Amino acid sequence: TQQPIVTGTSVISMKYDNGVIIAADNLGSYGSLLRFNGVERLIPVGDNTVVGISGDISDMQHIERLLKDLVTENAYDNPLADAEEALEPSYIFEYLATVMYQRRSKMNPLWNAIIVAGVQSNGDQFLRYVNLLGVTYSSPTLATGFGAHMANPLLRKVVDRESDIPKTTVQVAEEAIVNAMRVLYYRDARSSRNFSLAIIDKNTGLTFKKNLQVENMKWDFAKDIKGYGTQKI
Amino acid sequence: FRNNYDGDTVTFSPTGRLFQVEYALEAIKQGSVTVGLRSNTHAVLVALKRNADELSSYQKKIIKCDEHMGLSLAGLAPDARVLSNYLRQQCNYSSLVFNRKLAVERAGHLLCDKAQKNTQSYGGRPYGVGLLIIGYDKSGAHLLEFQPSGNVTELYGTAIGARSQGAKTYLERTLDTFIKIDGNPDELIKAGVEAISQSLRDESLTVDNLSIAIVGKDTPFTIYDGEAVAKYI
Repeated sequence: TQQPIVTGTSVISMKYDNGVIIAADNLGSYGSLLRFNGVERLIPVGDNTVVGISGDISDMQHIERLLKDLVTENAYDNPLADAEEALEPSYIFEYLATVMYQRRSKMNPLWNAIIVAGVQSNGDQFLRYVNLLGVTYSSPTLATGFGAHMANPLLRKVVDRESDIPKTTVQVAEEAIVNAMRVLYYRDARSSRNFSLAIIDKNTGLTFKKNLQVENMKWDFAKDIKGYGTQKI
Repeated sequence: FRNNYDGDTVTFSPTGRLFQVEYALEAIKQGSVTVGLRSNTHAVLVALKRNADELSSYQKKIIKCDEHMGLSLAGLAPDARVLSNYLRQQCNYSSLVFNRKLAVERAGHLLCDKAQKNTQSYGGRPYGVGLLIIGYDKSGAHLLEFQPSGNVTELYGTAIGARSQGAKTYLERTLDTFIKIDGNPDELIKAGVEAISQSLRDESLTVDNLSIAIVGKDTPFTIYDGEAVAKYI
């Protein structure tokens, strides 16, 4: 049993007609102190999977190392490591889910919430969540922490059920996610303006975008708000 | 000579041989014949079950390791049980932890390694059984030949056991033919029974004497015995 020290906030994601999108800001908080700003919380594995992690950062770094080892190991005595026997997004998730549940069962968890986003070899979209309790689930949209409360409602207005997936384009989807990131920056006190976003398309492959920023924010109306009730000036 | 260097597996002979291992191999030759061959869509196992008395059964020579893998044995039955059990666990581990079916080539590597340990350490003994492993994975049909020395080889077809050389030359001849028997199991099996009959001498394959197993594209490893093999005699 432990307690998280350096933490990463929300990880939001969703799937569209040809793939999945996943994003996460670049902050590493230390309680109320916004301590680190160059933190990458999106972990690409191969070119068909991206693992987004929130929660304890030291544990994230540990999971990172676990992931690199998976890749190294899978290549051992594997002439098809970059083909028929390359790591599938579903293998990566099952592995992490197994570790997460084993660790919680030993009462020594990896204090994280994880979303594995990717595209299977047959083209199918893959989006599944696993957390420190070993709990797992799938939905057209997935978000951790604060994003679960504010991002899911927005992303679900785009893809409210399975049938909405084939009707959603990368443009529409990426737009939703980028809007959600801005909302989170407005109401989440542990968020950052800078974030990374990744797209995994069954045709265009893995596109990883770094150093994005929340733009087009509305603050002007703030000048009109004075006092907390009766004050006029 | 030999007598002074064959008291255990931890002793090299003056010419670099390992007699205990060689003697183990001799147990395979004494074993009943079994044949394995594959096309690009299926893999087949044909094994001649040997009986003790005419009041006894014809010992099973094929064990299923998973829905997509299985093998045939020649030699010490108990050792085959130990090795297949190990293979069943390895297949199982792959599914539970990675939600991935074990690659036939990976299984071969695992068996080689498990057998090798029993040839370099004092107190143990080499396995006294030969195995033919067939399976259908993410790279198609596969056939493997396992020897107690720890040597595992991938082939289009082969045979082990007494008079196995018969079936082997036949397959090394029929090669170009059967390797193209795609989409037609009955043909592949018939070709398997034709290779095996090339190692007969004593009797002729009967109904409670023939054992066949197949796996492929849309066929989970299944075993046919008795009446089920009647249409091939």
